[PDB]
Amino acid sequence: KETAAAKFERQHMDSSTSAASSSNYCNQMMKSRNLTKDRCKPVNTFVHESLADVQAVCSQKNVACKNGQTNCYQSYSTMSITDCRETGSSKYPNCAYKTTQANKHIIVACEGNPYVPVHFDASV
Ligand SMILES: [Cl-]
Ligand SMILES: [Cl-]
Ligand SMILES: [Cl-]
Ligand SMILES: [Cl-]
Ligand SMILES: [Cs+]
Repeated sequence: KETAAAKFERQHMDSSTSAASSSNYCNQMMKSRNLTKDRCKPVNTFVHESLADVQAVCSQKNVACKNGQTNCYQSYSTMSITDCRETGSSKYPNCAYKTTQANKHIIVACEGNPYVPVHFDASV
């Protein structure tokens, strides 16, 4: 039901903050974005740039996706991101995440018309 583009936005965009606040940032965002609803999503990255800047990566450097697809694009500059990863002691429904703030290039897979990000492949 949710489109691939809308799901990308819900799971990865956080333009309201320039960077991960506290160490509690991942526990509040994984929950508020309904990512701990049926289970604990194990890993997830949030991008703290405007939607328009993330969408423009689809016109940047074309690289291979980890899965071998060729519709991946690496951003030219680094972006503010937050990595959210379940801790060894996380157990649904008590999901617990480690927040790691970093500044790096993002690699996204793009598709459709308009050609927008539909999958977060990795950061470098
Ligand atoms: Cl959409
Ligand atoms: Cl939702
Ligand atoms: Cl991710
Ligand atoms: Cl994804
Ligand atoms: Cs930037």
